[PDB]
Amino acid sequence: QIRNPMKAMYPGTFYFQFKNLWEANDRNETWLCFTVEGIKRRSVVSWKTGVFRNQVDSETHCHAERCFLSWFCDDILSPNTKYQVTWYTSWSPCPDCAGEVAEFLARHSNVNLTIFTARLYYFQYPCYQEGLRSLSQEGVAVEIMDYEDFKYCWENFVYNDNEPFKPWKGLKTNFRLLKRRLRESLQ
Ligand SMILES: [Zn+2]
Repeated sequence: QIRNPMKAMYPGTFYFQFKNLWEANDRNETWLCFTVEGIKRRSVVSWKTGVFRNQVDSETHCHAERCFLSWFCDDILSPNTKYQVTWYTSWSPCPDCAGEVAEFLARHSNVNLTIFTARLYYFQYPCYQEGLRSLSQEGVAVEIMDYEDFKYCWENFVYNDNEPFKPWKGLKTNFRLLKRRLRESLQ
């Protein structure tokens, strides 16, 4: 094992990598932002934050989602405590990652997960849709990042230097196109 989570991201990187505008081209990296929240009946700690990143193809299946899964198991896990994991990924989980998550979930009954995504990854091919569809069936929330989501990420995973979040042109219209697409696919 090697991977430990980064604490945050640079404003240059975040604005580049989380662009939901139809630049399906050059973005050849996957970026995962998470929050992990422990609850011992009275909603105590833990609270954890971080950033995982990943090359889309080389390497593969030490994917940003697995990196998180692997790290989360050893370094964070506590018996008999309700967890609330939240992901904000730049690309949609591949079916493999999606399948590996479902397996991780059945093993850890005391953990819940929601995923927010900026773009939908390789979504014309059935395998990738099935993966998310499977997560929908396994009980996982899969959502498209709206305004308040990109802002939340700025307020949590970026070295923002006290600057406020500032949306890109057509962020809102992208969001809806991606919402309908995801809606139709998870019906
Ligand atoms: Zn994957």
